Amino acid sequence: ELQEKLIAVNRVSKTVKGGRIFSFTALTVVGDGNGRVGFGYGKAREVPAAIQKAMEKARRNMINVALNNGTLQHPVKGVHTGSRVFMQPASEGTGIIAGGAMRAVLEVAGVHNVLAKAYGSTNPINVVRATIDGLENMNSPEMVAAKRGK
Amino acid sequence: KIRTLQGRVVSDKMEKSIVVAIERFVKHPIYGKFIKRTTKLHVHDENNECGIGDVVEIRECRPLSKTKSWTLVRVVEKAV
Amino acid sequence: ATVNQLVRKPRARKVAKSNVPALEACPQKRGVCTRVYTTTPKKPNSALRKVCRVRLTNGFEVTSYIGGEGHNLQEHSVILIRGGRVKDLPGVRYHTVRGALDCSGVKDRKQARSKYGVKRPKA
Amino acid sequence: ARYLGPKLKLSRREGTDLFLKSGVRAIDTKCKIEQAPGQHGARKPRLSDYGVQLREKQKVRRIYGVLERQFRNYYKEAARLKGNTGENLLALLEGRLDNVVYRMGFGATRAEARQLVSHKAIMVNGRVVNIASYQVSPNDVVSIREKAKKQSRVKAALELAEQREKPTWLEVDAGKMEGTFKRKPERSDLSADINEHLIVELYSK
Amino acid sequence: SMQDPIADMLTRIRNGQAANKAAVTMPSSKLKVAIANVLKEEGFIEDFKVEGDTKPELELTLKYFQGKAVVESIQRVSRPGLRIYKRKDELPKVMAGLGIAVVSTSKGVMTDRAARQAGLGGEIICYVA
RNA sequence: ACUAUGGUUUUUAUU
RNA sequence: AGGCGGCCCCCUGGACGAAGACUGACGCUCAGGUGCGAAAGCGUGGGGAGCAAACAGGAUUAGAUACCCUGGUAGUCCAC
RNA sequence: ACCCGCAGAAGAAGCACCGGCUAACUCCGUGCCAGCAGCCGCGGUAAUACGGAGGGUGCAAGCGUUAAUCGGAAUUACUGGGCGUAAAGCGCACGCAGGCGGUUUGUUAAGUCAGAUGUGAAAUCCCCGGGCUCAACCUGGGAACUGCAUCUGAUACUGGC
RNA sequence: UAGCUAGUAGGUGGGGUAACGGCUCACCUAGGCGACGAUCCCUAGCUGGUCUGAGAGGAUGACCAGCCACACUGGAACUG
Repeated sequence: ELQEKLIAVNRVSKTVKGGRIFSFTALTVVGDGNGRVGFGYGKAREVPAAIQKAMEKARRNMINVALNNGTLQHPVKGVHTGSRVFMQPASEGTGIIAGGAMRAVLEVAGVHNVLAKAYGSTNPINVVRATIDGLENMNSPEMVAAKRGK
Repeated sequence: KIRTLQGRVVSDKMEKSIVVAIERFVKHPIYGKFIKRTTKLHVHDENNECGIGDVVEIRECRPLSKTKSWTLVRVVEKAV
Repeated sequence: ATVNQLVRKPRARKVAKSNVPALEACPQKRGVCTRVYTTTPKKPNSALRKVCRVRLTNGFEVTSYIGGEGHNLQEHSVILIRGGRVKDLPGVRYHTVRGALDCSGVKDRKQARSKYGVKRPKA
Repeated sequence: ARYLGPKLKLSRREGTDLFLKSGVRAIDTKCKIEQAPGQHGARKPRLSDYGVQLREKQKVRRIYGVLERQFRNYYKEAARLKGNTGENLLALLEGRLDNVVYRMGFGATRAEARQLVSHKAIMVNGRVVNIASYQVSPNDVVSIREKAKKQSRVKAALELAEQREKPTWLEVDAGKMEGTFKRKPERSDLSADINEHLIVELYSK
Repeated sequence: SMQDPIADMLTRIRNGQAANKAAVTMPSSKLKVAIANVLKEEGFIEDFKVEGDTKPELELTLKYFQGKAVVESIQRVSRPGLRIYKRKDELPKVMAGLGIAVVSTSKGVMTDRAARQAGLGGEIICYVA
């Protein structure tokens, strides 16, 4: 169907004259509910404005994934500078499992049968960029049936 | 048909006895690579003709002597 | 490790050992008590603290903490000792029990009556 | 184990009616609802977002009168059935004996039905049962002992059950005091206040 | 001199396509030629040729198409220090059906398909996708 | 071709 | 490898190429082992121009224990 | 064991939490003092954190507390960690043995894989006929034990010669 | 815990034992053990099973189906 998720609202130190001033950052995922994923981030002096500046970017660029029979085919890896994410096909509904920097990226793409591990990195804005790599590394069999002989 | 082990002679300094190192090539109890762990055995020999560096085949009885139950059934190859 | 490593020297476990070893894996034991002391307030934490020297049933002699307002503890009282850390004191691992033996209860208590020795002593 | 505390005060914390201890004393007039919970419970929210998913979970527990370790057992016993596990949790809580004895009209409330079960008045397939958590199936015969078939409290609950709108997946006759399931409870005749989205993923932190 | 001839064969193939080269060459062996046979016969390479009698040498002609890379993952799994074996009931799956597996069996270098159609198990030669 | 000695504690996070 | 520099004569390990000829797996890493010293310090003698721990001679300074400044032993050097 | 009946509301409740994380809150006392205990941290007059209240929230013939120990712990890491600054490349060498070893014919068939014959009692995990109301528990039918041993084949790749 | 044995190491004719073996006597021999750890010494019963993870692994062998080994503390074996 159509999922739409907020992953993390975080503080920032923002050290200034007089000590510190109030500031927040937000991370959201929207995409197109099935087959396309899209994300956004934004920063503001109030939470509802940081969430706006995240959501106003969450359709600006979309990443398409090829599926067959409603989902992805094989266990897959994906990386970003300072983050790695690995994914394994498991039980539908009972195999989810994993936080928003992994699970919510697949929820807005129409996948509910895959579990994920970061094995180190936890900062959501840098982990989500490594989940978004694995979706372009996963190969679906239908449109590649002519890439080798016989 | 008898089930028999092979090894290399490491001492022959006894008029009715030899000492043999068995060609035991086995997988480690917790690790996956195959390794040499050659058993050093005391073996009966009443021909007294084979010597150190020879290759031999052995069979099990019966206890034959003190802490010994294995005997020579073939001299497989001579030194060197 | 390579396909040849750990074959000669297998991996050998590191043991951490007990944080409250004087109790010898028991929950609570009797201590006779000999000396009571006071200590300095720890930098920003503005309160003076109270502790005692206690010999146990197994012959170990340890520093026991005294929590709560009011104390009747002295030489050869014979009281009950427990495992309990105080993260505001240096190396304090052992604490005292109010609900047993010679020990007086904590002053002004009326809530959490199962702890603190709120029930009257026998006479 | 059991819960024995006040039952109306549970509505003050939820902000709506749980329909616990039903009677005309708590219907259509003088009901108040919410107003001033506790002594200071109406100052300022707060609550945050974990309180919402906790209070939905506790609403299921308090309606059917089931404890944390048995509610964890129903979350295991429930099946996903290619949809949501919480849906079959609500089907197991509908099929337990004290809720079935309540639906069949032998007692006017889920707690009145539980008192009849533990006080040895109720039978299953011709034998006495005192376990309120007993799971009922199609064609399991629910009936009553003769010295409770006389009891005006049971007759009045069955006489109210014909003056209220009926559960149509089951058959019952007050003239004999006997009933059976004929179908499963259908979600296109039955309704609920419980948000199924907050009971799908439980006990996984 | 050479401590693993097939690690050099697999490196020469895997990196040769990343150097965009038409062909790659090495000392020839009936193991390298049997691996080249199944790679041609399952359509992953274009040709293999041998020249010489006292110094036999192999040349592999790399396969190219409309897309990018014909060989996308070529993983040995079984090595001369630590070998990995498979049995009839559990003959392996590769990238959920995007790839295939190669085994030496008791007869010669073949696909997991040709092995399960004779009832054979054995050592893994490579997983190819 | 220069000076020993003046201890110690602090704030914005909600809609 | 810490190290090796003004310039000779006499011995010497190793790196590298062009064209030919033999061995015929001779490669490659190394448990334990046996080996290679920079400076300081030492054992045994020789030597001592300049310099220089320690130390003395005078200031500087609260002190001077350091900077300043003249001397000077250990050392700097040699065959081992 | 169990059952069939009968007065009489009769004989039967405590204990811990409620600053933030963490759902349940701020008045009276104390005044950086005293007391705290999963962690961040609390308190010098209006303390949701200490001590008490009244009111909630949670467990309930149990409530709170505790010792060792498995999981998470890839936290002695084949599986599955790390080595320029973080904990670690042997200060630098030559080296045997051990490990690895180009390419090929012939052989042995140990290692591997395919197939027989024997066996792993009973209770217990799993499915199920019975018993008891759920179920602990107890029986009756199914069922799992990669191995080892006596045997049979394959020659790909190594080991052996 | 690096060097250690010498009834230790292998034989011949008898003894003993249900049978076996230096278990043992008299005579012949000079061998045996060690990086795959000899020398030397602290703790500890064993299995079916039991707990734990999805596994490797680690914890646990008390529950009762079988075994161990002790019986004031040590010795001997006799009877069977």
